[PDB]
Amino acid sequence: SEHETRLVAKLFKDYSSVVRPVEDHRQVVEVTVGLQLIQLINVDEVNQIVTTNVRLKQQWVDYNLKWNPDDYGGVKKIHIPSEKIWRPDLVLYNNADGDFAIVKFTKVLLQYTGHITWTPPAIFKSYCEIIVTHFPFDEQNCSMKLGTWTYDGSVVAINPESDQPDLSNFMESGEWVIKESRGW
Amino acid sequence: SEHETRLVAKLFKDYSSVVRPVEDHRQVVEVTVGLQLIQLINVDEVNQIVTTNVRLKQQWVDYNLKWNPDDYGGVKKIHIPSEKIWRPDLVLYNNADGDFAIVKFTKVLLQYTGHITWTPPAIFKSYCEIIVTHFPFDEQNCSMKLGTWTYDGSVVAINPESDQPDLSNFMESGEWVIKESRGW
Amino acid sequence: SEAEGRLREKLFSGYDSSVRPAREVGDR
Amino acid sequence: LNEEERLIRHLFQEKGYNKELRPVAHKEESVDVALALTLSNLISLKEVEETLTTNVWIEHGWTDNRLKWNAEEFGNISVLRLPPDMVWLPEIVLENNNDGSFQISYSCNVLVYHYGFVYWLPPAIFRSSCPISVT
Amino acid sequence: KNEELRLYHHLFNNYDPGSRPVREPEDTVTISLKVTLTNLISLNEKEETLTTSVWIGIDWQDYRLNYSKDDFGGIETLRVPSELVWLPEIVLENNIDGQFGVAYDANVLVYEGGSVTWLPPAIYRSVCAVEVTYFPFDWQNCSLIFRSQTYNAEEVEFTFAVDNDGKTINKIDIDTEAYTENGEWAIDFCPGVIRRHHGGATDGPGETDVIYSLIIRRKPLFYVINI
Ligand SMILES: *[C@@H]1O[C@H](CO)[C@@H](O[C@@H]2O[C@H](CO)[C@@H](O[C@@H]3O[C@H](CO)[C@@H](O)[C@H](O[C@H]4O[C@H](CO)[C@@H](O)[C@H](O)[C@@H]4O)[C@@H]3O)[C@H](O)[C@H]2NC(C)=O)[C@H](O)[C@H]1NC(C)=O
Ligand SMILES: *[C@@H]1O[C@H](CO)[C@@H](O[C@@H]2O[C@H](CO)[C@@H](O)[C@H](O)[C@H]2NC(C)=O)[C@H](O)[C@H]1NC(C)=O
Ligand SMILES: *[C@@H]1O[C@H](CO)[C@@H](O)[C@H](O)[C@H]1NC(C)=O
Repeated sequence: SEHETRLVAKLFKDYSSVVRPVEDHRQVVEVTVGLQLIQLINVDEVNQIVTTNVRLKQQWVDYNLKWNPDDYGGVKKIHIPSEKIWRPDLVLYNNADGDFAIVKFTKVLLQYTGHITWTPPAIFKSYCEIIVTHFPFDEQNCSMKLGTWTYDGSVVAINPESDQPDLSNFMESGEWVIKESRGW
Repeated sequence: SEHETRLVAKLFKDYSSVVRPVEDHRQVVEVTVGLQLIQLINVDEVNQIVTTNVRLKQQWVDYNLKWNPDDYGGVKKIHIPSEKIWRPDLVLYNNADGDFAIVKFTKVLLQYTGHITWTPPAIFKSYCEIIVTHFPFDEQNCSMKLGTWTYDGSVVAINPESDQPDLSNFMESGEWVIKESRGW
Repeated sequence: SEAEGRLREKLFSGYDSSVRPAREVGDR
Repeated sequence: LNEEERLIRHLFQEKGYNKELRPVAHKEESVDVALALTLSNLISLKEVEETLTTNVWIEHGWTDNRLKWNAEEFGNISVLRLPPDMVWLPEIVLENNNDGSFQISYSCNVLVYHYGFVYWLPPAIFRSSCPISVT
Repeated sequence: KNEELRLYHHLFNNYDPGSRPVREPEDTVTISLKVTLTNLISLNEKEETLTTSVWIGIDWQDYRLNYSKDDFGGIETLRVPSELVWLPEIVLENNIDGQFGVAYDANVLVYEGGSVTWLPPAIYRSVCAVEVTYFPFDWQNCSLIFRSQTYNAEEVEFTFAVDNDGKTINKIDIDTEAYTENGEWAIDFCPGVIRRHHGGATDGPGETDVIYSLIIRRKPLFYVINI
């Protein structure tokens, strides 16, 4: 416990969460973004809103948050409040009437190499053009566009974690069947 | 109000809201609790919930919040933010789907003798067994159990202010008539 | 706004926003 | 980020930036605030409640000469992303809301350019009063 | 002079609530868990949501908060705000409304010997898929899944609490005297199971949670009489 306390004191003695986590400002922050769909809560055809429960896994290296485990009793990973560090400001660009960004600031898992994994939950209320031509035998293509609201590609780069969303922990829906899912 | 400024600065220089407000730990904190019912908002028979607007008058003595008025220009009473001081953790045990504890932290009235009066408001949503046998001519006995959640009787004692709840400022209902009321 | 800054700093030096402003004790 | 950290240190700590004060040389001047609105989607118009629900992005643009720097003195940095709580803001609100949500929903970062321009594009979900002509 | 103040300063002057109470990083923190249901508020079938009122009894050991009553005037319990101690951060994973935590952050009780107890109450709106086939003469299987939001199974593990006789309370506890049955739903069973999984080499660090299975029966009297 003492080793982790000393490490956390060392790491944040002169840390800035405003400045991007790179060694030179000319470098791009590389963020790996992955989506886990836990539940399709509801499809509202009138207002054209899909409300879903999601986990928005985000992975990136923080240059200044590194340490040698040998100097801290073999501590190789720690848990840090997400509010204390720089984060990518992912926003649901096609939000309908919910939250634009992550509001549940859970803790991040920080490795000694500087790698940070942050997997906050969210309730995405996204706007989806509903085609009611074949209702109730209708097929709906609903998208969720995510991006860094204030950082462009020259300063922060986002890459998908996988070709498809993570549906391993997807709860069964009593109203819809997901035939296909893909992240581009 | 330079006198009150100096008094407030002195009273909270080395004050702890963590410890019980007694000179010696073997002493019990004597708390007088009185419930005032302003309005009977609703009686939900289906979910068995009674919604009431209430005022939870709590009175105790803080040993470390005393002063001599002659030393402060004759100030005998002050009003201070409740969040700064220790308070009893009164909880509605039979809360249904509302707040368990007080969430509106209104100011406390502190006397020079250390006596504290705190009369916060609350919206109590209480679970009541509803008997519909005789509806629309039914009589309902609905209770509000209140207690210190984390403090037992050996460290904090609660006593009713009166044998009956205070109905002096009760707003008449267009759906119910309180035939009887009592605190035990 | 440096005059405004100095005035604000002087205004809130020793000021307590939780104390009711009564010129003298007993004033309303 | 020797450069961006050094620049933020220079702007906010060395020069003592005070976000409570407006960016004017003298008090009698007025700060020019340019506003634009982008409608992301018209969510609904509820007739019974007479409420318009919209998703909008409010582009604020103003000048803060205290936040100026020479790009060549700070590694050719031309733009900074800062939290909105770090700078003075022209607090615009939706006056004709009907639910108490006066303010923008997501307080995104401000973009501050080296020539003193502050750009801020907060998105918002607004529920506003819209009297309905049922004729 | 209050000995509680001296004890509080002794325990918390040099204390880190962000670090687990382990002497080595590879040690595990054992958490004794009980879940007491006070009321079943409702099961909304349209939203497929179970609203319940509970309180979670969480017990564990914190060696840093170890003290003897003899050295502090006979104090055996100290109440402190929960924000000052390390917590395992237990949450209901299968909530539907986005509310993961408890409703009221009650004080933690620190007993002599390093034992820490936390008994916060909570209102939970959980996911319960409604099997509609025999509605209204139907029974449901509503899950309450509890886990640490932050720590994996190697870091924090769960055990069930025991009663006075030593019997493991592997179920939802209900106080019979204070319990008022829901007007439409009767709780027939409520077993609990501690699950461990994702411990494979490819999976990596093991994960664990605690699942309670409320088997509830509908009382169909309203539908019989009125429909
Ligand atoms: C109420 O809900 C709970 C939770 O859903 C439920 O308990 C679960 O039941 C399932 C079975 O329906 C359990 O899954 C089994 O686990 C054992 C190992 O513990 C496996 O050996 C079983 O394998 C059989 O089923 C597989 C199906 O894919 C086959 O492939 C396999 O060959 C076997 O035939 C099976 O996976 C699950 O562990 C529990 N979860 C608990 C207890 O936490 C409970 O039964 C429900 N109550 C009711 C409906 O009364
Ligand atoms: C907490 O502190 C007590 C002392 O206040 C510890 O008790 C000691 O235990 C050792 C054995 O490890 C004995 O040799 C000592 O004589 C004990 N002291 C007394 C006064 O009883 C105790 O081990 C500590 N640890 C915990 C977490 O209980
Ligand atoms: C910026 O650009 C100039 C040329 O315009 C170049 O000389 C300089 O090295 C660049 N970088 C810095 C650190 O100023």
